[PDB]
Amino acid sequence: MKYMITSKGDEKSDLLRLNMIAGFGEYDMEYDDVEPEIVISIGGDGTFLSAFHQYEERLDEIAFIGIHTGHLGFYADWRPAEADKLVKLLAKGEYQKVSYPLLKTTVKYGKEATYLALNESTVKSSGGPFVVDVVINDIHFERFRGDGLCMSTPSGTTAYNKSLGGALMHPSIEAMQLTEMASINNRVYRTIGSPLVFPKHHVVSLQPVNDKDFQISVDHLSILHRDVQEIRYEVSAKKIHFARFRSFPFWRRVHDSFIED
Amino acid sequence: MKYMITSKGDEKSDLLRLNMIAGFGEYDMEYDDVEPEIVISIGGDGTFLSAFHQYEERLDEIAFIGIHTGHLGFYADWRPAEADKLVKLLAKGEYQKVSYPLLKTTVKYGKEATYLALNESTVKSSGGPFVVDVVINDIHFERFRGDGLCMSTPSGTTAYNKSLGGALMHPSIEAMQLTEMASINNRVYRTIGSPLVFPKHHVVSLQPVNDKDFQISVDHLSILHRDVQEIRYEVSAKKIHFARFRSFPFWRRVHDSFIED
Amino acid sequence: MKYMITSKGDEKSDLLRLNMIAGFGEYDMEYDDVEPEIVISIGGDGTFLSAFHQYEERLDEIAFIGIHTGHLGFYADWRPAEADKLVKLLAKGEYQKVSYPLLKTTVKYGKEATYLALNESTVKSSGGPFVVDVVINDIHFERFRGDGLCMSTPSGTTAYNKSLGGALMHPSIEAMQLTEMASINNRVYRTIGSPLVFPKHHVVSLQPVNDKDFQISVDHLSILHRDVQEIRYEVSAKKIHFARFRSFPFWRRVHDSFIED
Amino acid sequence: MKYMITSKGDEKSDLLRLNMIAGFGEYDMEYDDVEPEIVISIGGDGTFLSAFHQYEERLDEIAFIGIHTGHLGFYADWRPAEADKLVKLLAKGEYQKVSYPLLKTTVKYGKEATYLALNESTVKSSGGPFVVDVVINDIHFERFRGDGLCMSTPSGTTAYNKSLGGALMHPSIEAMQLTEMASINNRVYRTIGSPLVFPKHHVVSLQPVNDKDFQISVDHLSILHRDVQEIRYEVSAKKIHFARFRSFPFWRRVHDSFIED
Ligand SMILES: C#CCCCN(CC#Cc1nc2c(N)ncnc2n1[C@@H]1O[C@H](CNC(=O)NCC)[C@@H](O)[C@H]1O)C[C@H]1O[C@@H](n2cnc3c(N)ncnc32)[C@H](O)[C@@H]1O
Ligand SMILES: C#CCCCN(CC#Cc1nc2c(N)ncnc2n1[C@@H]1O[C@H](CNC(=O)NCC)[C@@H](O)[C@H]1O)C[C@H]1O[C@@H](n2cnc3c(N)ncnc32)[C@H](O)[C@@H]1O
Ligand SMILES: C#CCCCN(CC#Cc1nc2c(N)ncnc2n1[C@@H]1O[C@H](CNC(=O)NCC)[C@@H](O)[C@H]1O)C[C@H]1O[C@@H](n2cnc3c(N)ncnc32)[C@H](O)[C@@H]1O
Ligand SMILES: C#CCCCN(CC#Cc1nc2c(N)ncnc2n1[C@@H]1O[C@H](CNC(=O)NCC)[C@@H](O)[C@H]1O)C[C@H]1O[C@@H](n2cnc3c(N)ncnc32)[C@H](O)[C@@H]1O
Repeated sequence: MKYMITSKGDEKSDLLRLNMIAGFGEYDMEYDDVEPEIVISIGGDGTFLSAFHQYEERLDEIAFIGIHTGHLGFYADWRPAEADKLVKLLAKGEYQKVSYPLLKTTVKYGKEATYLALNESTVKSSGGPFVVDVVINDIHFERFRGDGLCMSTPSGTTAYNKSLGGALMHPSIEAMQLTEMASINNRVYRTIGSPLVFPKHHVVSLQPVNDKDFQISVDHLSILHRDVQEIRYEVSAKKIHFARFRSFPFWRRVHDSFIED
Repeated sequence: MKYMITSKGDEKSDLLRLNMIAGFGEYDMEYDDVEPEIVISIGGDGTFLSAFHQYEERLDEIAFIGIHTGHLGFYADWRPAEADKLVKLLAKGEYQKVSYPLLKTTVKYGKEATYLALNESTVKSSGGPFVVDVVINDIHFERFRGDGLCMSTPSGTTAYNKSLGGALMHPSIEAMQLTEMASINNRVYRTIGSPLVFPKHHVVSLQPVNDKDFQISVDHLSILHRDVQEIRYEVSAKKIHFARFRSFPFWRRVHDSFIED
Repeated sequence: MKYMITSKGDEKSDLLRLNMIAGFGEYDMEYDDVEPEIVISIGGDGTFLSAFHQYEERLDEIAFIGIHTGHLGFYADWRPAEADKLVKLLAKGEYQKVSYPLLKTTVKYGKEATYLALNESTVKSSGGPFVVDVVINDIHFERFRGDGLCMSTPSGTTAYNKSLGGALMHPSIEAMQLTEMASINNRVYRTIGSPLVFPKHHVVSLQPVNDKDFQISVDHLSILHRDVQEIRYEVSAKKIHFARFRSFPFWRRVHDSFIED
Repeated sequence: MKYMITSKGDEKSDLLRLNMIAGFGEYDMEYDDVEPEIVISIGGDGTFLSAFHQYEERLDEIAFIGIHTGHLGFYADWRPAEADKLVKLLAKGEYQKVSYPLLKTTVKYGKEATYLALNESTVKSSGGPFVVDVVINDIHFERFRGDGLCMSTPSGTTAYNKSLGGALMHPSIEAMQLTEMASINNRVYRTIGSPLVFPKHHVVSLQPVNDKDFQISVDHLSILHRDVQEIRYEVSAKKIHFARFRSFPFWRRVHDSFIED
């Protein structure tokens, strides 16, 4: 019943938001942006990402929906001309919910900060060279030296992960995927090169070697952390829920976005 | 109780086999290569692969063990000097079993042949250009034109898959991964490029466009199929079982094989 | 004055050929397919490649021209609607000539065969594993184990070379470029991975390690060589000459073929 | 006759410098760090890079020599134990000189700054997304959106260029090579992907689309430029000269650094 709508803030998106609010006024639907059950995002994937983070403390109580006013988004995958048909079906309800895994990032100091990502979490150096020891379930795997690392959710595999050579994986797979950014590899320095796909309950830990200052990005929020002792990655126990009103399979979403629509 | 041992057939491996048979003679163990419960492979990964295919019709009744007489194998991951300690622990039994997913390939004609793979199944043209339509769960995904395609199990991701840019994935993930071989991409021709990771119950189907003759390889068995109507890939319902006597984690096996041992 | 025209042999291309012959009949131009000075290819890049090889023994006496009846070719880069304007300017003559480097392949036995390539020369195994020692100017560089190797001219860098990760290089650079096909890289096996760009007068030599039978392709002619002692690559001293009637820069040809036309 | 020596500043390198100065005292050699003819760098490639930039205004009057106190450098390719044999041969002189191409970067504002690079020049965004139009000899080639671009000299192709997928090219080739950093490629955005190798006299120009602030790195000097109108790349007319006392071929240097020494 409760719902809210975020807008990219351009003219196209604000007006669509006002028309859907007016349309919702004709049903037993209450606009509440403090404890919504339905969160509608109008813009692009960036706008959907912002809506996710705005409500990340009530993920289990919310079903998300993305409307793309521009080109197709991987998250905002319904067209504005569908808005009225969307208002109807939401109002009635009785829709199915679809869940995607999320990535948990923990940053320890010398204290602890955790973040939830829908696309990916990346780490780079704050200026100096990036050198980190990569530990998988407490086993020292490799010493990474290069530009940085990117740890992706399944639904993020079509975003930054894709541009770094990562594999695309179906979002029903509870996993995370680590890809390299420009690693150095010579007689002295050696990384695996290949992307790595980790299952639930595996912990990947980055440990500093020299500099302890890192720029850490969660989705498109980039934050400089100082005095870093460890960055820990693992598939979250939390999941994001999408209201789904029709079949739009992931691989078809992939075909439409990258091959031809 | 029943068991058998395959050997690479060189002097090192035959002698180790004879010594383990002699060692087994000192326990309630019967050498039976028709209905073994324990299959021991002595050689390299190729030798383990051959042992897998020799007994693929009794996978649920067999626990496999690989001994590497040469360099570390991903499947033959115990050292010859461990043979006597291996005979002991097998004899007693009471070991844990570890299962890895397998890949099912179906080839249809104008009749049907199916194959089980532990590493991967690849398709190439019998001489002409390789052009196939790639259909994912009955959705036309792309038209692939190039050298060929490779579909990998999780434990195969460190084999051919790795050399083609595929991601490495932990074998506890019930999935298969498709990688391209030298795809052409220009104004007229368009593939996804990225590896694709499919979950259980997804069906990837290759459909010929012009030539219907393909060289299909399952592990390192390469067979020319004529008059091909479809090649269908999916995670098998069958699994391979390994007798495990100690912890040797996959990511540590990966580190030892590729980073440094 | 002397000239000839090859055709892809479909209806579109044969008719264009007949109309250009008729058009040439109106000038001091003689159709001679034994000692042409102007060779016109009507079809696609494959048709231009065949025309190149048909006359590779008179490369210094011939200027080539490609007309693409289908999509833009990198070699057949003029449109059929330009045919009449082409006949005119050829007839008069006084056009500029443009030269592209070529690749020389030498195959030695236990005797010698040499081949000239306009796109590339590739080597693969005749069935077994491909293992070759790579020697650069008599220095042992690496042992390559994998699917095969591809050695490209500059103008071939947009063809097979491109699909294997090679760099695109401007054809005014007298060089050749070696790219890997699916090399194995682990503790035991080590290749450079990166494409290699060699200047004029450098000799790259492939030397067999075990099997001496290789499938060698020059452009799209694939030939099984038995009892191979060495394959030697070097930039040819010979060059292919194009009649050029207007500016169509390589990088613009690249943009039109791969980015958008 | 005039010469100077730079040191990494650790104990190993300072002492080697003092011993070579003492050794030079026994010949007609004058220590002059204002107008040297011979510049000796003792440290690693970073130390050689700093020596290059210290004297980039007298490149035509200087022959450089690199001594590596740590692992082999691509520029500092002589061993400390060779120092005394080095002092001798320098003193006499009569050595051959070897020249490598350099990269010229021009940055225009709304004024002009130029820089010379021995390894590469890279461009990234000052925080926002990196979006630049890539113009080759005044032809609009592509719109690049992603992490950044890297433009490499031939001798830089084994440095950052290598980690980004670039080809390795022999330094006798007067060229520069452009590689992408994590480009986005989907229905809306399209780059060539492949590295590009440009000959002498080609001009690659980056032109801003939205944000005009870029972090530009020349070798390992990273500088934030504001109010940028254009970045222009081209092979320099200037060259760096190495004193060479024996054969150490580039491809052997490549083998030693990456394959095995
Ligand atoms: C800048 C800016 C404003 C947009 C912020 N943006 C929103 C998004 C998204 C998003 N999620 C997915 C997805 N799950 N599946 C497929 N498409 C997806 N997209 C698409 O990415 C584009 C927007 N991103 C950029 O232009 N990035 C700068 C190169 C649009 O086409 C979206 O539809 C943040 C995300 O940027 C991704 N990103 C960052 N650097 C990247 C790079 N070098 N290459 C590719 N992606 C990169 C990263 O993952 C991050 O979370
Ligand atoms: C030839 C020959 C004789 C050996 C047959 N061989 C056995 C195996 C294996 C195997 N399984 C795995 C694994 N799960 N994890 C990591 N290592 C693994 N290996 C290792 O591969 C090497 C042997 N293969 C080759 O030399 N291939 C020719 C280039 C050895 O080091 C093994 O320890 C078959 C397998 O070959 C793989 N293969 C084929 N073409 C490849 C290529 N171009 N690059 C890389 N691998 C390739 C493919 O996957 C196939 O099933
Ligand atoms: C099959 C068939 C019939 C065509 C024969 N064909 C002619 C050509 C050409 C050619 N030269 C260039 C060039 N200099 N610049 C850019 N485009 C170019 N093309 C284009 O390639 C396409 C035709 N090739 C294929 O379809 N190959 C099978 C995948 C067409 O679009 C041409 O316009 C031979 C050439 O095939 C190339 N080839 C082979 N295997 C490849 C692969 N896996 N990926 C990419 N290219 C491959 C190789 O280099 C060879 O010489
Ligand atoms: C940091 C730091 C201090 C060193 C500064 N350093 C000096 C150099 C060099 C150099 N020139 C060459 C060459 N022509 N041929 C082959 N080896 C070469 N190296 C080697 O690079 C290593 C040092 N660089 C780094 O560790 N970079 C951070 C990842 C050492 O092994 C050198 O022997 C600057 C150069 O860094 C290169 N660089 C930057 N980011 C890179 C990346 N992500 N991957 C690979 N290289 C990168 C870039 O090109 C720049 O000019």
